Amino acid sequence: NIAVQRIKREFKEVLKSEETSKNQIKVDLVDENFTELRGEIAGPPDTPYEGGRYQLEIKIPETYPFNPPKVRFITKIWHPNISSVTGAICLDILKDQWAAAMTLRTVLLSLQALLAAAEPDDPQDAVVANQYKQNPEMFKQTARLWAHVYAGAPVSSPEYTKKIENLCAMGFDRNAVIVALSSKSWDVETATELLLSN
Amino acid sequence: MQIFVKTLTGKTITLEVEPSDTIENVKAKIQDKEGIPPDQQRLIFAGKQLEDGRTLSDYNIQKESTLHLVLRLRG
Repeated sequence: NIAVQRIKREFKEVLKSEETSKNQIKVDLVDENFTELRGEIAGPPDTPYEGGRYQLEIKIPETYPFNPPKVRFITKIWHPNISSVTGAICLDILKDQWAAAMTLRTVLLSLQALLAAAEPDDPQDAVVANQYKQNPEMFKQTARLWAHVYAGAPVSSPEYTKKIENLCAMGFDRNAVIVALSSKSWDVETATELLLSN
Repeated sequence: MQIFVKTLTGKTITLEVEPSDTIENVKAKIQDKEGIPPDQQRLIFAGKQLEDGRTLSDYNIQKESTLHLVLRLRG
């Protein structure tokens, strides 16, 4: 890691940040060479991610800082700019609006800002972005359910929970069941048809 | 032996079967009891759609086990 001096310094900057002191962001070491880090960000209040905490995989590519760190959500999340399957992120500063002087703290706060406001014009996940536009209320409840199931947020829809339980009772994988129902407007018939398609 | 067959609306029926019955035989028993044509039936167990040619024993489906009936969609 040729950039190791800088990553160590930016790591320490997050550790000492005001935003870490306010439990908004944090970072942890993964490998002993600082080429992989684990970030975490708080769901903003008055969003469906409130009360949740989201862990982030941060990999530093050999071409950093000319190319950006590669960041993905470890914690599953329902958001138009994040893949509901992989955690991959679509965000300007992580692709062609990256500037070499940007810091790890900036990246973490940009992601927390993304949770406050989606950019559905430039989505990662077309299914989620479609729902966000076409049925904002179901989008909100679906995001809240994922924040409860995956990110530790308080309880969500008991009706969504019962649909998930019913399909898990057929023996389908829980995560597959959640994404099938969330992707099919919580319609048990069509989510089950998706599950049977693989 | 008896097994249960449950539909997506939670309605449950009881079927008398043999461990050596094929899933094709089971679909026919469901037709005899409920009137649903075999060609419209899909039976699910342990998160998998069952194949017509295998037996209940092959799938470890045993007494008082529950199979899930998912009818084919209009299309």
